[PDB]
Amino acid sequence: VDKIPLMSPCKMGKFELCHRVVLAPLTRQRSYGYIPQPHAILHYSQRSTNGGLLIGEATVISETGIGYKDVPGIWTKEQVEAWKPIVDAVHAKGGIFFCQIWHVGRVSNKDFQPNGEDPISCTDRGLTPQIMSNGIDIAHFTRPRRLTTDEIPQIVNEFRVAARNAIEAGFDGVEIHGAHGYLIDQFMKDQVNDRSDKYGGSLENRCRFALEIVEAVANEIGSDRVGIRISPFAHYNEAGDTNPTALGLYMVESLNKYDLAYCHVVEPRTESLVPMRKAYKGTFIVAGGYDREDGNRALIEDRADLVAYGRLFISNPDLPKRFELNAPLNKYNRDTFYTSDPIVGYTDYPFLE
Ligand SMILES: Cc1cc2nc3c(=O)[nH]c(=O)nc-3n(C[C@H](O)[C@H](O)[C@H](O)COP(=O)(O)O)c2cc1C
Repeated sequence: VDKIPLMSPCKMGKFELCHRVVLAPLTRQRSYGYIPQPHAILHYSQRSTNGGLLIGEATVISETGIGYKDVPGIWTKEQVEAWKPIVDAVHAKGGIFFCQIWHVGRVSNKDFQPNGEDPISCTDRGLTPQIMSNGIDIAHFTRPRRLTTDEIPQIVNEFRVAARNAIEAGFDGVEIHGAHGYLIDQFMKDQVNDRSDKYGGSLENRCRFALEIVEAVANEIGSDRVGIRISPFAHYNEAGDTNPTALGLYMVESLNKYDLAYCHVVEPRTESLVPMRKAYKGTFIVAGGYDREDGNRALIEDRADLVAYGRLFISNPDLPKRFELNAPLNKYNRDTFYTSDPIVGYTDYPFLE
């Protein structure tokens, strides 16, 4: 089989990656009681490769960052200890593991919050109800409390502490979750951020929160161990922007000075990531609808340095290998993306026969 660009080694920060197929972050809702579980050791281990980059599922930085059931956290000593074994399994196969640190912001309900308090956000406007992945149940959200100006630095601090805890659990680095309408994207998107203080009113102001987090995290553990994910063109969670391309350009240009390990950008569903890749001086990871053919073509056209896969990695533990041999791929079952079984639809997808 002819060699392909996707299998090419890549240097990223202090890391020497052996190939460019990246495991995208994937919330699977199987971390009972918000504590990483033993079955995660196997899941991540099955997808680990020597020098392959793995980005773990969104991980909550504090009690207020919960907007879903059984997603892992990393704010307690119990959670930190539960992560170590998982981090160890990935390391045992030569993998590079980044922990994605996350806060849902207004995408939550008072029932998920400490003492039944209201979710927090850049605004005080709640989300409209959405149909849950099972097509039957409906998710309802609580109108958030608008964070005050002086409270914001305390939230930036939670990302900082989470990043430190991630390092303590053995993670190679952390990915700041700045996408999909969650807390950070809420501050960035003008359809959401109607603040009238220094954290709103302009492109620069809307991005302040995101960049303040980058700085605190980078300072806490070193920029070469930090990455960030953004989705300028995504509208998920009523978080669109009137000028996506400019929003995106602004972020990658601002991110250059931090010398991060990488910038992970989600493809638009005329919108393009070409200008962003051109503006960003570091490692560029793209994601969103890629297959073997598109992945190689993105590298050939020099649109990215790394290509992250979500859905195909869910159903193909050995995706990098399958791509390399140009082998057939298991289909993925969305019906078990978010179910809670320790094995079904989680660790029971087959390796190349
Ligand atoms: C089941 C599932 C869980 C996801 N969980 C996360 C997450 O925790 N954090 C995140 O930033 N993106 C998350 N995503 C978005 C994916 O990382 C990825 O960007 C998206 O699936 C586009 O990729 P694809 O076409 O290769 O699947 C998730 C997607 C799916 C389908």
